[PDB]
Amino acid sequence: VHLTPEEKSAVTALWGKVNVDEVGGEALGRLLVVYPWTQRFFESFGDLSTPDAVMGNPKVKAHGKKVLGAFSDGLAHLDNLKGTFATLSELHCDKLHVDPENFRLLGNVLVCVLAHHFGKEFTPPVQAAYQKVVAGVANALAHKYH
Amino acid sequence: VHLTPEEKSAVTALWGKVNVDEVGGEALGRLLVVYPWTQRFFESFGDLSTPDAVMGNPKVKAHGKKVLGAFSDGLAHLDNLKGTFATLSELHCDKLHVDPENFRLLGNVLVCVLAHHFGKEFTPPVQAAYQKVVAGVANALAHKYH
Amino acid sequence: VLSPADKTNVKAAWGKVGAHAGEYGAEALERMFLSFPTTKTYFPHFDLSHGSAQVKGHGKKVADALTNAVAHVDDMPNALSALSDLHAHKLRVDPVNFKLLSHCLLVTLAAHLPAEFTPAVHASLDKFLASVSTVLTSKYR
Amino acid sequence: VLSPADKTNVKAAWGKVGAHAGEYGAEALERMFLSFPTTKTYFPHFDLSHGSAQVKGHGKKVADALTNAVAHVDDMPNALSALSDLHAHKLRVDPVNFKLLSHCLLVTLAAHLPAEFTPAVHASLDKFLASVSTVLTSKYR
Ligand code: HEM
Ligand code: HEM
Ligand code: HEM
Ligand code: HEM
Repeated sequence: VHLTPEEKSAVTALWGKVNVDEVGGEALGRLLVVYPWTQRFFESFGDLSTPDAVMGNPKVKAHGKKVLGAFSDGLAHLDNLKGTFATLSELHCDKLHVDPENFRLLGNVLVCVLAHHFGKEFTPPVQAAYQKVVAGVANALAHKYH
Repeated sequence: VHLTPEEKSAVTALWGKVNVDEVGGEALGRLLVVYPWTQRFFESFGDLSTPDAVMGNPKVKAHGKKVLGAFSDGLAHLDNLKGTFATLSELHCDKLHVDPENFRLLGNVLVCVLAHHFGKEFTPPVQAAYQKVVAGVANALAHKYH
Repeated sequence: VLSPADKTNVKAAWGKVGAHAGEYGAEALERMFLSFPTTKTYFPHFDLSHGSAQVKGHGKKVADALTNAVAHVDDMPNALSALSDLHAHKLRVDPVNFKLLSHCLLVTLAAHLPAEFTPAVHASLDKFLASVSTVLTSKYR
Repeated sequence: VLSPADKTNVKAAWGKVGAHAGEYGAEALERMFLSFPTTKTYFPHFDLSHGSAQVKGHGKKVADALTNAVAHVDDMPNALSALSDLHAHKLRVDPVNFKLLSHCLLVTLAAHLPAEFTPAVHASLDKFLASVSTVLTSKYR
């Protein structure tokens, strides 16, 4: 995607402060709470029946960390998100059967989580930059669907 | 975009049968009838109070013709819609203030119109090809928004 | 909200659809899978080739539910209650996909009902399919 | 459909907003104009620069309508009737944009209520903004 260098540096700076494991578990958990139909993909995971059960579920935390880890790795290749995520794009289509609309929902939940975590540091311009990135990542992950 | 040659030849072939002026009038008027908030740009145009008034309004027919003629000319440059529509994109953002969601609404009404006009010749594969074209045009017209 | 005139329009058009309802239901599904491939992620267990019995069968089921809602247009919440529970608790289709199937059903109707698909009826049918979509997504959260 | 728990969650959260409601409404608009630039097409007559009185003023109106919606959460359609007329017949904002402002409001609340913005509260607020959005677009067609 195309970021101005001041958007790029906004995204980079904030991300050096993110505990990926913790933010990842939060983001995934919140997705499954706020948009519960997304639980469709995780019935192997245990008890997802109340907010407290989802947030404390260890398989949610583990997977949350896996997903934001791969997400991290794409921040390192912001100039070619499609090529970075082609393999995972094909996996989520052909093996996992995940509607790419779910990528958009998680992008927006992640922005919520960053705002909740960083408070007033997550200013409108920083949000704008992150919104372009998560749209980019969602797009990159949906690119090999057929 | 990216159409296969079979897809390109299917779009081209049906379009050769289109009366651009009539389809233009029909699609713009049905836009304004099915999604009445699109009427917001057009109060210079007179009586828009009923379906019949809209479909019969000569200003609406003239605008439709002008919009679809640009569309038609774009079908010759499917390899580069963004370049073809770059100035019109600028114009629709900076001067006309048209929310690009209207382009998507128009593209879906255009598809319904072709289906009504062509009946069974508008097959599923041909619809699919036109969906790609109409999303590509909408994208191209939205590309220079800021 | 569907106005009474909308209800008259939907009844009249669907009346014409009559006995083709299931064939039209299958065609709208096939239109959807080709135009919007992401929707195929909800049918990985179907043979989605053209004319498959699974698609024809599902087309008929879709069409009967629509027929039930036109019959009970004044009471669609109660009429579709079973189907809203099924989509909210079991199938869990993201709401965005209801818009895509609605578009393809409108396209199918337009292609088959040249005389009845007027601007006003198009408007009424789009609004009807939006209400069905809203009732089927009602209980999602 | 807002459960009693959702209502409790929303009155609590909006309660802690209290007097900053106006300031948060302006921030939510600013967030929306920078993150989703297509939304600026509805405000060609405003100065959208950071700190603009026009945005602050509009933010205060948005916020006060939400405050009114929270007070009347069991009877939102009537409380917001004139604003649904306004958006439907005069402003004519495309319904997609409601979702964009609603996300920006959630972001703003997240950024200012570190402790109140629990997962459960987040879910109830998102349902509540969706319900407001539905009422405000009720009369569009
Ligand atoms: C930010 C976007 C996302 C990225 C970077 C991402 C990345 C990944 C990676 C790294 C794996 C492991 C694959 C392997 O083991 O070979 C995975 C698996 C998976 N993801 Fe995604 N993912 C994303 C979003 C989502 C969303 C939103 C959903 C659905 C709500 C989802 C559903 C799944 C499921 C079902 C698995 C399989 C887990 C298992 O084996 O049980 N992912 N993803
Ligand atoms: C296929 C999609 C579209 C294309 C190709 C298109 C193309 C055009 C063209 C060629 C013009 C004339 C530009 C000039 O004056 O130099 C124009 C003007 C305009 N268009 Fe678009 N347009 C499209 C969609 C829309 C939609 C959906 C709306 C709003 C509902 C819209 C609203 C306008 C307005 C209000 C003007 C000004 C008309 C005038 O001043 O007489 N356009 N467009
Ligand atoms: C106009 C809205 C729709 C109607 C009226 C509708 C109606 C139905 C009905 C009648 C069933 C059969 C339930 C039974 O066996 O008792 C069903 C099943 C199902 N629907 Fe929906 N549907 C709609 C939209 C969608 C959409 C948008 C999708 C996904 C893109 C979808 C995916 C499914 C799936 C996966 C099943 C299960 C089929 C199977 O396992 O055989 N539906 N629907
Ligand atoms: C939570 C959803 C929203 C609420 C509660 C809301 C509320 C309001 C209120 C109270 C007014 C002032 C009415 C008056 O002058 O008496 C207004 C005006 C307006 N709204 Fe909405 N609105 C919402 C969403 C939106 C969205 C999403 C857009 C566009 C992206 C929008 C665009 C406008 C515009 C253009 C005006 C006129 C501003 C002016 O000229 O002063 N509104 N809104």
